[PDB]
Amino acid sequence: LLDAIEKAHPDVFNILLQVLEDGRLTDSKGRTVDFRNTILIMTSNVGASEKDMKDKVMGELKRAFRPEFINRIDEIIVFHSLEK
Amino acid sequence: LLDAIEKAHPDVFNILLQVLEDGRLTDSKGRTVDFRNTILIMTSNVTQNHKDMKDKVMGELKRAFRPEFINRIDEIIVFHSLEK
Repeated sequence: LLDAIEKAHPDVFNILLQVLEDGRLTDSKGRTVDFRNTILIMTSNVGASEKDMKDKVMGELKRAFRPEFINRIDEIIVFHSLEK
Repeated sequence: LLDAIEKAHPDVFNILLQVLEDGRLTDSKGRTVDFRNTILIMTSNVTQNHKDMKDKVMGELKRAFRPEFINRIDEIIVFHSLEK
């Protein structure tokens, strides 16, 4: 569970993209750790402003960070606000 | 006790965000320290005149930093001017 990816230096996402496409990291020692059995989640409220909601949020995402990062993703999920 | 939070750069607040939300900080080396049992106080300076000033500085606060931060805090206390 990577909380609030929105607020991390846009450079820190590149490790994540290495992870998402293939499912592995390599630490300095060299042990290629295997992420391929791990349900992975990222929770960033970027459309905080506001089905058109999906459209605007996707726009703010495309602007938020690289298309390469977005392409490795299973389901972009836009949580809708709450009601009475 | 954090003093004069109006001056700190918001990244410090994005640090405290996890503290307020879940009561735990993890520093480098991975030591997870529990803020679960700490009373946390922040400062700032950002009849019904007191009420008007109250809503005024509430608005200035909402404009100050993100809403996801304000959701964490139990009380936003406004201190009325000292009277003679």
